[PDB]
Amino acid sequence: NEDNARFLLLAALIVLYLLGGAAVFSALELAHERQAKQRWEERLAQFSRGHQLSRDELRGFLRHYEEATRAGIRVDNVRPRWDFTGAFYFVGTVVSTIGFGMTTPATVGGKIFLIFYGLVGCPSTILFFNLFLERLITIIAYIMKSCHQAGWKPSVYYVMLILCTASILISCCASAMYTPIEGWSYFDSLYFCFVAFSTIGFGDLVSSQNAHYESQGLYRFANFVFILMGVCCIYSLFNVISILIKQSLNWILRKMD
Amino acid sequence: NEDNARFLLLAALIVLYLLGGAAVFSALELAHERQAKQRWEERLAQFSRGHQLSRDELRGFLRHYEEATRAGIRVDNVRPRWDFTGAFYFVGTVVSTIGFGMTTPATVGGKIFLIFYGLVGCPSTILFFNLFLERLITIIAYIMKSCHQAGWKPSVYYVMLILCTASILISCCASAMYTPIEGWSYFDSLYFCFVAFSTIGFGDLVSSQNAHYESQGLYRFANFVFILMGVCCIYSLFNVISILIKQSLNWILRKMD
Ligand SMILES: CCCCC/C=C\C/C=C\CCCCCCCC(=O)O
Ligand SMILES: CCCCC/C=C\C/C=C\CCCCCCCC(=O)O
Ligand SMILES: CCCCCCCCCCCC
Ligand SMILES: CCCCCCCCCCCC
Ligand SMILES: CCCCCCCCCC
Ligand SMILES: CCCCCCCCCC
Ligand SMILES: CCCCCCCCCC
Ligand SMILES: CCCCCCCCCC
Ligand SMILES: CCCCCCCC
Ligand SMILES: CCCCCCCC
Ligand SMILES: CCCCCCCC
Ligand SMILES: CCCCCCCC
Ligand SMILES: CCCCCCCC
Ligand SMILES: CCCCCCCC
Ligand SMILES: CCCCCCCC
Ligand SMILES: CCCCCCCC
Ligand SMILES: CCCCCC
Ligand SMILES: CCCCCC
Ligand SMILES: [K+]
Ligand SMILES: [K+]
Ligand SMILES: [K+]
Ligand SMILES: [K+]
Repeated sequence: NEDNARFLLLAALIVLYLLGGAAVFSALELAHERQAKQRWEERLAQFSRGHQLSRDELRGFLRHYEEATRAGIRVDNVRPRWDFTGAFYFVGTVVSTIGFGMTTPATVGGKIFLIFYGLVGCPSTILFFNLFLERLITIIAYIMKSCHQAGWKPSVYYVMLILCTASILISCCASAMYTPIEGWSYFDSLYFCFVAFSTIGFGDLVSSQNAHYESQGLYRFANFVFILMGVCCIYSLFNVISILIKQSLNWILRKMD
Repeated sequence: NEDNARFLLLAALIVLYLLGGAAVFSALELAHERQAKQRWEERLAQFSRGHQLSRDELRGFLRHYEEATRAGIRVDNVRPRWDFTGAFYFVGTVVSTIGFGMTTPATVGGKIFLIFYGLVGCPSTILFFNLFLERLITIIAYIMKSCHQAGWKPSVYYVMLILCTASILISCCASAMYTPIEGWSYFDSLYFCFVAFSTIGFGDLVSSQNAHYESQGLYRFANFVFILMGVCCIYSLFNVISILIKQSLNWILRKMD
């Protein structure tokens, strides 16, 4: 009966969390949204009036441009899709369950292969992350024992603090490279790092997509390394926080009578 | 030395997997990509000649349209963002790490809150999925014991088969709708189900945004239920497959001496 009670309590807490978050986000974003929509409508009206065009023609043109944009066409000089390097980027985003969406299959045959490829490849990456976490815990224990100088395993709190510090350092080091090379601010770089590392992958900000990219040989390698390390660290941090949340739920159940 | 060897072997296998997958995907998709680009170029040239507009003016108009699209505007009628139910959909996509990208924060203050909200909310959903898997295993053992009529826990193989059957049934039941209600083909519905359930979330196909949606009260509830069950089942299946892959890695290590 304890497991059922814990399950029900967690479900209720998540429901309340979702409701509160929805209210807060709506209150934060509604005015901005409405203002942006009004600005777009004014711009569209001005363009239509200036060049004496018709709305239906503009709707057809925009539908064609929407089709072209899913094909892959952009307005500022993007790198080609479905070359070997682009395919490598795509499969890397697939196996990590990031799913930026900048590149998607469009043919029958590439979607069946997409399904089978993901079905065979995502568990391997999950196992790799688990093995990385185990190795990191072992090396942390060994380092601590050597510094003090088996039974020297660190507690969960210290592992959480170390993972937080590592994540902060990795994010600030990746941002220190993203900000100059891209046209991004430091806060935007940190936001992109958080969105990519947590495997949410909104897709609004994607790096390394500007055709000629200066040196472009070391830059792609550095991007790959940074994303890999960040994803590993954030995965481990989330697992530790989940363990702590389970302990807190147990305490909440015990206190209530 | 066994753990290091297993880590190295898994890394090498994943690297080879990525290379082969990139080569296959590129060979599958390059011709379609080139044909789509040529079609878009021809359409743009025909519009330009049709109405004698200069290229730069069209580039500016398309940049404005991209900015508008980043705020939610589409050529078809779509539901509003951030009212109260769009926010609920957004937070649901956030906590499950799906990240469709149809709705993203655009203000300073909504991005800090996004970071903290995700940091506190993703581990809770991970814990919920783990508890669901434990409860499912327990109930499966109970049903098996009752049918035969503690030590009656099923093997990993049978759990994998049952999870596969449940995933297929849930996908087919969800695809029974989504097909007439949204103009989608059955194969497209199955592809969308796989992409959403695995928490990849490309965002090319997103369900339940067409402004007026007939009943629209029961339909949203059914969509919520279907996505929740599918994500749970696919998460459990991936964990079981990861366990099997680890066993296979141990076997190949033993064979290589
Ligand atoms: C040592 C290998 C271990 C296995 C790696 C596992 C998962 C892959 C992780 C992250 C994907 C990173 C995105 C690819 C970047 C390509 C670089 C570029 O072209 O810009
Ligand atoms: C009751 C158990 C609580 C646990 C829920 C946990 C995570 C939420 C997961 C998936 C929700 C996906 C978003 C679907 C919302 C659609 C609603 C609409 O169409 O408007
Ligand atoms: C620019 C590199 C793209 C091809 C990917 C392979 C090289 C980097 C990773 C190799 C690690 C062994
Ligand atoms: C139409 C759905 C409105 C948004 C909130 C719905 C909450 C109902 C599902 C969970 C109740 C336990
Ligand atoms: C230790 C690596 C971090 C330093 C890289 C800074 C790059 C700044 C110039 C783009
Ligand atoms: C122009 C600088 C871009 C390359 C960054 C070098 C980092 C490589 C070592 C990790
Ligand atoms: C649970 C089985 C019912 C789901 C399919 C309903 C079909 C809906 C479209 C008419
Ligand atoms: C018209 C279809 C509306 C959805 C019916 C399904 C509701 C029960 C699902 C459990
Ligand atoms: C007897 C407890 C039932 C729990 C139902 C939970 C629904 C998600
Ligand atoms: C196009 C050059 C990259 C080829 C990959 C090399 C892997 C060893
Ligand atoms: C010998 C232990 C290997 C751990 C290395 C971790 C690399 C970041
Ligand atoms: C084009 C230079 C490739 C740099 C990556 C090689 C690292 C082993
Ligand atoms: C000597 C142990 C192997 C470390 C190589 C790094 C693996 C990514
Ligand atoms: C628990 C009831 C919540 C109702 C949400 C608002 C309905 C429009
Ligand atoms: C003993 C109650 C378990 C509930 C499982 C519900 C699965 C939908
Ligand atoms: C508008 C009808 C609401 C449907 C939700 C049912 C509550 C369990
Ligand atoms: C936090 C309770 C919900 C209030 C907004 C509908
Ligand atoms: C799988 C070997 C490499 C394929 C050609 C780049
Ligand atoms: K995702
Ligand atoms: K995504
Ligand atoms: K994900
Ligand atoms: K996405």
